[PDB]
Amino acid sequence: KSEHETRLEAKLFEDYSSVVRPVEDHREIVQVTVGLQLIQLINVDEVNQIVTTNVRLKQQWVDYNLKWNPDDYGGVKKIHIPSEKIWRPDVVLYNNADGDFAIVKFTKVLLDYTGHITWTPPAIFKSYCEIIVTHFPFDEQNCSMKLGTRTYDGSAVAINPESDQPDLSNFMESGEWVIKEARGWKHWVFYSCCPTTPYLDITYHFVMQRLP
Amino acid sequence: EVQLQESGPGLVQPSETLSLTCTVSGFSLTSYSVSWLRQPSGKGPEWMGRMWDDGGTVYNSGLKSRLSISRDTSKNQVFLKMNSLQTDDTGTYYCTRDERIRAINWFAYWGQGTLVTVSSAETTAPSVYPLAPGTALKSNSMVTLGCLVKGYFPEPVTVTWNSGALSSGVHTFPAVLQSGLYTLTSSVTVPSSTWPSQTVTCNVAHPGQQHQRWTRKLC
Amino acid sequence: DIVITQSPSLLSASVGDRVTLTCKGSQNIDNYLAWYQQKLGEAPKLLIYKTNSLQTGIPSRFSGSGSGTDYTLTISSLHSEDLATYYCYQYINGYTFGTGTKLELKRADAAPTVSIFPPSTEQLATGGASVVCLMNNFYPRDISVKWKIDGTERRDGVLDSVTDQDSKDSTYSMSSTLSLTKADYESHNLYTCEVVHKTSSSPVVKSFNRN
Amino acid sequence: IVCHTTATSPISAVTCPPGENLCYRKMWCDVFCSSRGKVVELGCAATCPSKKPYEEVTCCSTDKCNPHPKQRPG
Ligand SMILES: *[C@@H]1O[C@H](CO)[C@@H](O[C@@H]2O[C@H](CO)[C@@H](O[C@@H]3O[C@H](CO[C@H]4O[C@H](CO[C@H]5O[C@H](CO)[C@@H](O)[C@H](O)[C@@H]5O)[C@@H](O)[C@H](O[C@H]5O[C@H](CO)[C@@H](O)[C@H](O)[C@@H]5O)[C@@H]4O)[C@@H](O)[C@H](O[C@H]4O[C@H](CO)[C@@H](O)[C@H](O)[C@@H]4O[C@H]4O[C@H](CO)[C@@H](O)[C@H](O)[C@@H]4O[C@H]4O[C@H](CO)[C@@H](O)[C@H](O)[C@@H]4O)[C@@H]3O)[C@H](O)[C@H]2NC(C)=O)[C@H](O)[C@H]1NC(C)=O
Repeated sequence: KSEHETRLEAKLFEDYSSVVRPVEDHREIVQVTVGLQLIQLINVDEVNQIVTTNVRLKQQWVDYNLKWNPDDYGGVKKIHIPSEKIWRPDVVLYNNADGDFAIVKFTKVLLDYTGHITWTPPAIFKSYCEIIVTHFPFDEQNCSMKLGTRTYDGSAVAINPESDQPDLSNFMESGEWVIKEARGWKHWVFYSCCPTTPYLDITYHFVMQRLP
Repeated sequence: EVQLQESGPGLVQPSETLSLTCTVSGFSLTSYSVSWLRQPSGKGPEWMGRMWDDGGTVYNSGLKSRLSISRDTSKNQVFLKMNSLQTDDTGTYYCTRDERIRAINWFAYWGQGTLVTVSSAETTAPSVYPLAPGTALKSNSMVTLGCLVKGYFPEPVTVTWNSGALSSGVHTFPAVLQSGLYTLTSSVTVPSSTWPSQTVTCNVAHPGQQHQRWTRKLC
Repeated sequence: DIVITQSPSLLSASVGDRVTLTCKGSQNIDNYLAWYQQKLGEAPKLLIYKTNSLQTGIPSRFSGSGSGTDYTLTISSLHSEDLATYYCYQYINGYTFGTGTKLELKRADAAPTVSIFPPSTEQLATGGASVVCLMNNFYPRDISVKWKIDGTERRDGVLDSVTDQDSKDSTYSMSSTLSLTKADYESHNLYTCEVVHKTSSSPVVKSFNRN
Repeated sequence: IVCHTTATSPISAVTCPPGENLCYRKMWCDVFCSSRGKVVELGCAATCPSKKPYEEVTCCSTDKCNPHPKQRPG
């Protein structure tokens, strides 16, 4: 019922802060489950070796301050709320060819009564691709996308890949190319600023090969 | 300061509506929610529903059609109405002041309660007979005197002894059912010099029929 | 909804004892658990909320603890005015309550003050008669009453009722009433109340008759 | 030879395996360069790795000679 979901959203957000990490002790690391969903190759520049892909950047974490009791709100166990209103780990795509960080659309999130969040915002990424020179009578190229939190480091927000591979379940195949291979690898990355404090990326790559 | 009182008739006959009230003081209902709970006999408590601080309401989904909660912020009263009654809805009925954290709620305060029993039987008038001893042994600081409350319906019943100056000397006992109507006793210990000199008198009250009476000892 | 079971069901302990009540849940409760005290004929009082937050006003002898599924209330040094029923309750997934742990006090033995009262003038007019016997202030609750009409006993038409332990002195109290017709009352002469408690070898006896 | 390594987290001193007896440090700007500084990679190599115009490799043959640039060598 509308009335209960209205009240629910008000009650949840009266004393909410989107600025603080949703943790009880500030030593807790927020666990974010990350997954890249590849949807469609929408452009292929062979001169500059750039491919524009349509993706969704699927994210999952738990916000402890957004739990509720379903009996208080007519048995409602989930709501959709705008992603602008909540705290987010600020996971971004980079190694982008034209415009260094990828702009991701802010779709609504699925929230549930345990404070679980699922967010699957769409984006357009532009990879740079390396030509694979091992054996290419049939041409092959390797395109990769890095994911990581823009500001938070590994001792505040840990990103964890949901799978070893990018999700190709809603991937619309091409007429010219085929994805030979595709994996995700998580890395610990260190920067000059910060000897003691690591950062985290997940690099998804796919090798696209031309059909005969 | 923070108080709740639950009022309402002890007897309601089946296939009818039950109307309760929760008079409140110490706080405003606009800033604090108020819930309704009850404890069925030989069972645990359960939450019936809530009057929100913002005026709206929410109900136990099992009682959803029967219930309807309202309020009057000037009168500081929260109301309950519960139609289509039956024998299975026999118990004590409390209202509570709810505290919160973010979207979560819990029950902070309570009122005394109200017993509510569902049977067709007529509200019976009590009988308060006196109980006074025959022999008087010594002039000592302890002598027991009592009142016999016989044949009333329904529970509870509340006994008073010389207004309320009895205090720590009084005992009253659980009532017993003999044939569909209750019966109870109550006593008090005094100095044995008091009983002959002062007049001795108890007074009883019964909420279902509004019954009231006083009796002095004919020693 | 989450079902909750409190142990021990009934608890006996003396003053100054360190008692611990438990409250295990069928599913994870995630620390959203409260405790309240219910004395007889009084408004229930909240002791603890969110597992271990002490309510403002409540004695420091009460404390809470637990996580996940198992929770505990502790009373470190038991006072006499803590004699009540103690209910736990959960408030993240519906609102469910615990079965109840009843707290009873251990004590020194006490002997009942037995008195007897013959049926009054008012009741005799109505065509009925009730002889009552009050056994006040004793411990333990191990008491047998016996009525006698001209020396032989009468089990028929007797209704006993024992109270719950007194708040002040931890004693029980009993009252039994023999109900008779006016016909059956003065059909006999000697009316006697015979009380057996372990604070005497022989029974205590109180009685009257026509004189 | 013992080398610092960004293979682990936090950074650790590791016995560089047989054949690989140089310790190295590669640095390069990524997208975060203006806020966090250059990326820092530390490890083992047999021969000194391939520099690229944007990268900045260095090499050395002594124990713990490739620390993080905000930590002391040796
Ligand atoms: C197209 O382009 C893309 C994009 O450029 C290319 O993508 C690259 O693809 C390769 C794979 O082909 C990837 O290499 C693998 O990377 C993973 C992950 O690396 C990260 O994590 C490592 C370990 O972290 C864990 O353990 C440590 C404890 O030491 C712990 O601290 C940590 O918390 C965590 O739990 C890090 O060591 C590693 O650091 C390295 O890289 C950094 C930069 O990326 C750099 O800063 C560091 O200095 C350091 O150089 C990094 O953070 C690795 O796990 C994996 O390593 C295994 O495989 C290789 C095989 O050559 C081997 O050298 C390793 O010793 C290791 O070996 C295990 O697996 C082998 C099979 O894979 C097997 O043969 C071995 O027997 C061994 O297996 C044993 O252990 C494992 C458990 O670890 C167990 O499963 C087995 O049962 C067995 O017991 C590779 O290095 C690149 O990461 C990736 N790059 C990017 C940017 O994505 C793509 O390849 C291109 N494709 C084509 C076709 O061209």
